[PDB]
Amino acid sequence: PFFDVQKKLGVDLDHWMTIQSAEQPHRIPARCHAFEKEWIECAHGIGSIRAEKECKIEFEDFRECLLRQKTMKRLNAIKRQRDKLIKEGKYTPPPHHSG
Amino acid sequence: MSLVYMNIMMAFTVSLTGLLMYRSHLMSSLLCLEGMMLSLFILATLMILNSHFTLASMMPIILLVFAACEAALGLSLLVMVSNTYGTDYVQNLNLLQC
Amino acid sequence: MMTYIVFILSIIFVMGFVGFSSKPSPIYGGLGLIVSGGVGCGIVLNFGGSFLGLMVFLIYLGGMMVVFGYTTAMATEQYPSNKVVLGTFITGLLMEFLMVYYVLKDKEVEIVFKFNGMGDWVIYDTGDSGFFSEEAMGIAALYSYGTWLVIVTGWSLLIGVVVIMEITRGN
Amino acid sequence: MNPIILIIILMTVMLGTIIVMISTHWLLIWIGFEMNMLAIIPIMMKKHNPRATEASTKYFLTQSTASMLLMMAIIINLMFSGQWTVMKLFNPMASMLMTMALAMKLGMAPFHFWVPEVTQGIPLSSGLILLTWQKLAPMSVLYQILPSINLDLILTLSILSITIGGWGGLNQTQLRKIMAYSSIAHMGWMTAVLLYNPTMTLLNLIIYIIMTSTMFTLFMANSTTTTLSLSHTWNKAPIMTILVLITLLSMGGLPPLSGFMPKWMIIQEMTKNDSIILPTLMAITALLNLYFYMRLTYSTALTMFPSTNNMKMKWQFPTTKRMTLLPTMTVLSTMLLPLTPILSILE
Amino acid sequence: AKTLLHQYWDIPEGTECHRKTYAATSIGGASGLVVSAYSVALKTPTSFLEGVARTGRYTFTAAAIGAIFGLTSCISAQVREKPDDPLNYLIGGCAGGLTLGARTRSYGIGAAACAYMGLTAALVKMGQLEGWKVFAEPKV
Amino acid sequence: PGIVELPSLEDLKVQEVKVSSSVLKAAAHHYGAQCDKPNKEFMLCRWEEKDPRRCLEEGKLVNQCALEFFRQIKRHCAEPFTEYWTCIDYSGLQLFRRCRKEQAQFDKCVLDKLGWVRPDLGELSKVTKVKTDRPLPENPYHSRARPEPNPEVEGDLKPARHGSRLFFWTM
Amino acid sequence: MTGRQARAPLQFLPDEARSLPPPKLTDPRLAYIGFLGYCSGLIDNAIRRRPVLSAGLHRQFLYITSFVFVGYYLLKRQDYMYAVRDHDMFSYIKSHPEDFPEKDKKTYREVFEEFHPVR
Amino acid sequence: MNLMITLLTNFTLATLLVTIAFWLPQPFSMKFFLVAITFLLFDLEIALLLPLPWASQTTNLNTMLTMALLLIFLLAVSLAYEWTQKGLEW
Repeated sequence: PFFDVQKKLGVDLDHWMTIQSAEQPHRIPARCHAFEKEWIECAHGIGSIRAEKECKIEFEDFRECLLRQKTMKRLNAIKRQRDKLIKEGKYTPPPHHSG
Repeated sequence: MSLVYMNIMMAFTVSLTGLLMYRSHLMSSLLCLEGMMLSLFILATLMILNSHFTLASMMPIILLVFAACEAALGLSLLVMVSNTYGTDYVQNLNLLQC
Repeated sequence: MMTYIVFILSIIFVMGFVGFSSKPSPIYGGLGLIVSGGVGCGIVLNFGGSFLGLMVFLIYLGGMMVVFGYTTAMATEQYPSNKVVLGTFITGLLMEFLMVYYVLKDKEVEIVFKFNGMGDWVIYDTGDSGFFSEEAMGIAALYSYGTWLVIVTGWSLLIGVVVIMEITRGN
Repeated sequence: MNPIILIIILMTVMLGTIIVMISTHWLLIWIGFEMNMLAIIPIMMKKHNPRATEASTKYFLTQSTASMLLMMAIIINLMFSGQWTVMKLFNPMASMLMTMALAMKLGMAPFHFWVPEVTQGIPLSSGLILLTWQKLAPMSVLYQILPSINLDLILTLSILSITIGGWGGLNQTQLRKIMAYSSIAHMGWMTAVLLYNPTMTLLNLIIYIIMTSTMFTLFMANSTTTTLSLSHTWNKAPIMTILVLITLLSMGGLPPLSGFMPKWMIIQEMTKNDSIILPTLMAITALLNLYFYMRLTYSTALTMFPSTNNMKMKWQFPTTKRMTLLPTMTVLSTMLLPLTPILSILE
Repeated sequence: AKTLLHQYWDIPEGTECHRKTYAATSIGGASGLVVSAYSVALKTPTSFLEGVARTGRYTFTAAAIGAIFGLTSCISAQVREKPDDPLNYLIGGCAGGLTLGARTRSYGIGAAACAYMGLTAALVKMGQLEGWKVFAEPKV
Repeated sequence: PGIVELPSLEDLKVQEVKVSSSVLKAAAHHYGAQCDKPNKEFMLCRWEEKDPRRCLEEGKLVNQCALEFFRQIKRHCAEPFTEYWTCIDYSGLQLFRRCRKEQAQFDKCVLDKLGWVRPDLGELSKVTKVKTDRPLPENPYHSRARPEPNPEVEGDLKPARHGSRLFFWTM
Repeated sequence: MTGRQARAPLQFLPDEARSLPPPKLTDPRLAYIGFLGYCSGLIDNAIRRRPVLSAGLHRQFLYITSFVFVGYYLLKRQDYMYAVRDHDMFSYIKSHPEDFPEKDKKTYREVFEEFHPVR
Repeated sequence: MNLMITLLTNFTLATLLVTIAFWLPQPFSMKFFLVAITFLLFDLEIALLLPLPWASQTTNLNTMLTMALLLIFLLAVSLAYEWTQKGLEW
């Protein structure tokens, strides 16, 4: 079983190693701070089932902040398209440093 | 997806198969356990660095020191087995049959 | 000598894990894990990596493989390569060659994932005002916030000491 | 061995298991499992025979690789949506690796190859403490992380562990292997109903721990390895015989006796769903693992094997073993039948 | 795996035949490879030719039982023209048990295998006919 | 889904203060004294909205304030300000205790000839009020509403309804 | 079923548990627990060779006291758990009338069920 | 890669020294093992100690002093335990 002496004694000795956005020793954020704050406020007073079926949009926004999967997919598609059209030869590219 | 994570997970499977299939010496098995430990260390450390997961950045060094003292216990057990026998093979252990 | 140096050092890393997962004599195994730890240090220092990758180097390449080679020297003999060892090394090199070939000349390689295949200059900081090398102040916690964690860690190491002496004939 | 050192090692086993119970961080759970291993290693090799040494070697290898595969599952969990809260996981692959890690931690059918070998070459006290705390420590974790598990994992391991602890078990007169195969069958039972109502799992955990404590206390009252030694215990004392009768029949689970109560409530809150063929299969195998209990009872207290003198010598000495707590655990374990609505004492 | 057992049960039964027997041979080859993998892990054949021989024997026998089960399934479904009974797969399980006893070359094992495999196959089709879920609800 | 709203190249043309780093570092404190009063408008804009592409008018304002300040220090005393920052330039990372006598010289120049008392430590600190013209924003975390509240279970509890309501052991 | 306000820590008996009726004196369940304690003291005499029914009467009184005490606390907790289960059931009944419709009582003048005789 | 350039130059010049030096002229005890494991465990406790000079600038100083003294105190208890209990004797 899981017990709750952590809450019972009033010593929150283990809740600070836990998430981001708990106060760092110098007040700096992580890379996805605000996404976490809105996601935690979305799924706080929630029985973890309408958390699964209701906070899905902001959770996907947070996941794609954390890993940046499909944004890299879009950038990689741009890179492959740029490679094949410079292989073609149309507009010897002025996207680098000059016209 | 930060492409290097694929290679380090494949490296984890390398170290895990090296831990599971092992022919003669227990020391190679224990050293591949240490390699698996290093794999988890590196993988989690790159994740925490790129996350700027700066509050709980304790995971690499503390995972390291705990599984290092695990490897110390394994060294002592291998020394005890090699002390009460001649060698430390996987064989000469077929006593106490299941 | 170019951009994908993190990827190339990862190739040498997984080659080292194959190189001692082929089960050689355990001093060759210790050599393989030392080479693998050095290039893993190279990878994490490429992510920077300012403290932790130089920190592992004293422990594994400073305190653990020393005792592994020590116990290789004092316990097992292995007094004289083989088909099975070098054959598994060949098949591991073949599997890495196949995976990295399909990373190179295609979009993505999926075990069950979508690994977006290109070298990682992404993602990285956009030149922030770091000023303290955030690893450094992070690990410069554990003594203000870290009440429970370092206590149970040191307690576990103390119990490790009494365990080792008991099994090696306490008292 | 020093008694101070043994009190310290018991303190660290209790510390590791309480850390597994109480924490909300994943690193702390892994620390608790590892510290439980490190402390439980010198309880084994309490003597210095090579049997306990090889048993501790096998146990250390399987336990350490289970611990590191658990750490692999946690680092996958933070490769996906990453926070150190013991909650719903965020990967079927990570939950798969994690439940297979815990299945290595506590006695499961693909992973049970170390359990009779670790129990055979050790004394009784080490076997008792390893069964109790090494089958108590992962159950809290599974009770926590139940809402994100593919059910076929847990149900496959439960079915196969019940039938392996059944079928493997008809062949050994080594009493430690008998109790180990019984542990495999009951851990299959206690894992089976994890995703339906875990109150049944924890009540079955309480009942099983009290039953195994009674059984091993009865074996520590007079040191036996085989059934013929139990027939000599029949000759030397009669009350141990009726205790072996009652405790073996309560391991068998018969409805006048208290070992039936964990089976029956499982069948109830399993068949309030659409699962009927799975309860009747599990309870047929529960009829199966009673047979070695029954031939053990036939060997101990009901038929009688021929005895050896110097039992004539042992008549002149009354019994002088100390029991830790035998009779309280016995009548708590066997006459608990009309206290079924002490089900809801738990949640 | 779920994909090929889904390919087996997706066929109306019914007659869409010899795809049934191909899927049943695939089931047999998979199950033979499973059990032979455990056996070659837990025996150390020495030589390796004996290990390949034992795995080939296990895969061949399980594929043969699957093939004969599917053949008399298709034939009984075409002849009786009543695709709802489990009696046709009772015939199927008994035929599979008889040919198991044929390929192990003893007859009492074939008789007991006829009885038990017929009962299990009738129960499998019968539970598919009424509808009994795989392993779970898992709700309440 | 939604596309960004980037500013144009018409707002991306401010006369940039293309000065070097050591002169800008040595000219920091009196720039904190005379100027840097209307850029806490920019700081409060940046910390009430986490969105540059919006606070850029105040960025143009601090750009013109810093250029005006360096114009004013360029026209008057000192020209040995050049001597002061080239005294502090080649000293590695620029410690301010390096060239202290010429720091006193530049302070005496600017004090006896222009004014501008140097901010004593620690007056580049000490949290400072700022009023603006724009009203403070609401919910810059652009999210939806908090979807469902749990109905809080209250009310004084009845006793058990006909006992356990299990098979038997009624009451 | 799960906690249900584990927020609000473990709390072996809550302060809302002082509204239910307590288990009375000489209730039969704690009488059974006292009989079990008497039998526990009797088998405690029986393990060693000390004689039954005598020379252990303080141990009989001790085991009776301890088991009746522990059973009394667990009976109070048990009654609380059934009360909170019933109140949560009726609260979810009253919370949504939309999904539990009232079955209008079709009396047996018009309810049709067939016969199927056993000859 | 700048220190990798230094490492490469030192490694290549060392291999040149060795290969031009070579082409030109033509049981055990438990007491051995206890000291190494004692090294290993005290070295891991050194690894726990050594971020102390990183940490000494925070707003929680008394607690840092207390837990730092607790770490060296635990290390001293381990030392004195294996000292008194014949761990390093001959």
